[PDB]
Amino acid sequence: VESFDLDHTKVKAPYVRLAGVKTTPKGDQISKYDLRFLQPNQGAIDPAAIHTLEHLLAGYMRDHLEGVVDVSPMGCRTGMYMAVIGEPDEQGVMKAFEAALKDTAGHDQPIPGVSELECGNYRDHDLAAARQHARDVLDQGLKVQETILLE
Amino acid sequence: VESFDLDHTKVKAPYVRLAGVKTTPKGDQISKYDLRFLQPNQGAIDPAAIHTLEHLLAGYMRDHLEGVVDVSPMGCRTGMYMAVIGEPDEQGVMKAFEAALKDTAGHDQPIPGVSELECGNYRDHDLAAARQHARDVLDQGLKVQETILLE
Ligand SMILES: [Zn+2]
Ligand SMILES: [Zn+2]
Repeated sequence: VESFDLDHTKVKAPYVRLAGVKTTPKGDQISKYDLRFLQPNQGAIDPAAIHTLEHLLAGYMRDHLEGVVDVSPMGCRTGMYMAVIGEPDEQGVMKAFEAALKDTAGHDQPIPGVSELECGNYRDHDLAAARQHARDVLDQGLKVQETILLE
Repeated sequence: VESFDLDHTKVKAPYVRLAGVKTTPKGDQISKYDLRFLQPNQGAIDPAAIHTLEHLLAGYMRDHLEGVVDVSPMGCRTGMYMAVIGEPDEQGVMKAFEAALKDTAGHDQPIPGVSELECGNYRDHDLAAARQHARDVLDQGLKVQETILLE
């Protein structure tokens, strides 16, 4: 329940998907979401670009969604992972993500927090590619993806 | 408080560091930790290797630490990020991380979950490099790193 056993060949990117739910000791719920940009195993986002997307979405997701724990790039680089304090709400996360991506696509200012003081690899960034990935997702159109379990 | 404003030029990798604390509506605490392998801006872990480390630590951290929400690679690729349900406990996370790294360094079996069904980029893995990064951290020696705030 904390991490659904997803069949990666059956999903349709881009999408938002509830990936698991963890209940805290006092009864609160931590919802985990799979924010998929690319189709699994059909290519990956460049390290620089996903790093920049991390910098931009960290802030833009919080402008549109409450209770965000963190937004992290997935090791597979086809999307972002995000934990949110609150009961599952795929529709609300989808709308927040869509709004955050519009902010990212239209981000023509310096990348926030890029320096040796605030960033662990300040030289590895790509705004242009980050913005274009946001645009591609919006062009294709997002949807809530159901979890197809493996056998 | 949910994300301390760290001065990246003052830390000493490798280390474990409480990076922030988020309190849930019912009063539980979600502790966030910075598991730093490399010194900020002195190099990065290859995408394949960090992806494999993600696969291995997801399981090995849970063998040694309760309440783990998720273990994710940082966009800067100098370490891993992890959220844990529970009050701050840097010492306990350090010991868990050390034990998990010994499991990783000694992992000579197939990488878990590597296939088109269970992984979003199954072709991008590097066990050898993953294991060597675990060994390097253990050789250098871990310590709990205090957060030096920026000005
Ligand atoms: Zn950064
Ligand atoms: Zn994977």
